[PDB]
Amino acid sequence: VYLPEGEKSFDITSMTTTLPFYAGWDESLKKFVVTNRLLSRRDAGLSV
Amino acid sequence: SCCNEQGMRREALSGKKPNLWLLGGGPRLVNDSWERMWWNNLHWKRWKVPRTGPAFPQDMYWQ
Amino acid sequence: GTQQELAQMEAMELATLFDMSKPHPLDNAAPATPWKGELRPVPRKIVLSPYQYEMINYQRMLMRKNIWYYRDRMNVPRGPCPLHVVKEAWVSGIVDENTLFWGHGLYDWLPAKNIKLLLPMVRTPEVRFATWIKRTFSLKPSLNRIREQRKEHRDPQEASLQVELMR
Repeated sequence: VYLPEGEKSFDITSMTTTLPFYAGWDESLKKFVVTNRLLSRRDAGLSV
Repeated sequence: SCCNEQGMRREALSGKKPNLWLLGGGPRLVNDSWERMWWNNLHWKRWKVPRTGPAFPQDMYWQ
Repeated sequence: GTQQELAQMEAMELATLFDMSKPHPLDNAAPATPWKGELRPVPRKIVLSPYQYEMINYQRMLMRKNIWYYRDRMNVPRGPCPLHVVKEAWVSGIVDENTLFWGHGLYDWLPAKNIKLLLPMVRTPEVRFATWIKRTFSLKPSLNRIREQRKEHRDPQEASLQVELMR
């Protein structure tokens, strides 16, 4: 649209991911690690 | 939480997959609903506010 | 003659004074005295009116059953916190006056010192004495030791949060 935008970054507030952490077995690194990867909401509650 | 942390650390350092001990009990082998399968732990966790906080008002009013 | 023109010009200036997009000649102007970093003088004598007493009593009535929450450095809400849990966390040095808290009477998350009556509730004399002990004899030597042990803490840029924990 031919307007300057290099002085700023278009984001007034930074977008920060908000996900709690927990400790568990990665089974890929085979290490006990703290992460924040939860099961997807498309499968939560439907089956185990 | 402290006991689980220490136990999981000790088990991980020993070369085995750590386990988490649940307050209230383990799961029930059922095929209907997720709440029924984990009813004991959910029952324990649902009493968090009454178990800790006092019933009477915390501050003082009228004085 | 000139008075009417001056009045019209002043009215025109009043019309666009608070238009923050318009630059103004009084911006970044030279102050009457050279600028020196000052601080607001600390009050000494305070006399509360009955209006303030009753307003404080009403606010204490509204918040006597509140349950508070706070946010950590990773922007995650942390625990159901009744008053004694908040006091214990304050004593342990986990939270301070700059932590973001939420209660029943608010709409957003605010710093702890910006909530109306949250610091007077926490700061009982025992809490003050215990937090002073914890700051002076546990956290400060550990901070000194961790600064000395690891060079990743740049000496020119060092935080001073431990110094003001007592308050």
